Amino acid sequence: IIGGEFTTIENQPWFAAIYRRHRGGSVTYVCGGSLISPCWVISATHCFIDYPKKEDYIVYLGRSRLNSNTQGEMKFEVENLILHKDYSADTLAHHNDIALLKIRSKEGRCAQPSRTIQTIALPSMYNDPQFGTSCEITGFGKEQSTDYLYPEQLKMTVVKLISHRECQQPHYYGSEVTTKMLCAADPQWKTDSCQGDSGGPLVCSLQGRMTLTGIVSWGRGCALKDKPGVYTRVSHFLPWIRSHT
Ligand SMILES: *C(=O)c1ccc(NC(=N)N)cc1
Repeated sequence: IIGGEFTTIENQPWFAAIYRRHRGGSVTYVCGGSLISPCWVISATHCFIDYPKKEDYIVYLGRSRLNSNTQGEMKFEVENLILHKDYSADTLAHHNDIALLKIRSKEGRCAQPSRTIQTIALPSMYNDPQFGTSCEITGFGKEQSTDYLYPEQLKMTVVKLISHRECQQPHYYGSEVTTKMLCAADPQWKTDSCQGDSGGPLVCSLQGRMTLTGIVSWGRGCALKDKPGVYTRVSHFLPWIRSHT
């Protein structure tokens, strides 16, 4: 997250921290995700595509810090890693950038809700807020494009939804953005998602309910003028989510 503020898991209790075990046993942070039911985390296929083996991954719920345990956190194996078979990626745009992780603890349990572990509602089909709506994004990604390190503390920021029309413009992304993507950005381009935030949630309030409108997916750089963050338009993937859960 470029700009924004530090937070704890109490303020995004559906947020999933997904890590990969390297051959040799070392564990590095991969991507965010969102708990959509006790046994299901939703994330981005791009996060997993190079290392598609479910056994290499660890999912935490209730976790506020990158490399330190949060009190109350729960640790899961991935019992099913479902990538989108229509996934495609060019130099920038990621298409069908959506992934499902069925989670299972060593004791064979799904998430148990708590002050720090809750599910997020999916949108109603094709039901998205209007352009200019303020939404939140959460993650452990870079605080600056030039950073090497990821922050140790979870971050959140607010971005505003951009129309398909505005996002299609020349000096934006042209035809790189489709109706199955949502663009969001700051009016001053001062806050954004960045490397390590992908897979993570874009949450909007829809008819007074906190809703997973988006999945952090792609962008040209981070917090660049005329280069908004691009999100998987969750409301356009309900049949795929339904058929895989
Ligand atoms: C994901 O890791 C990801 C998503 C989006 C960006 N870029 C922007 N939001 N501009 C970088 C990395």
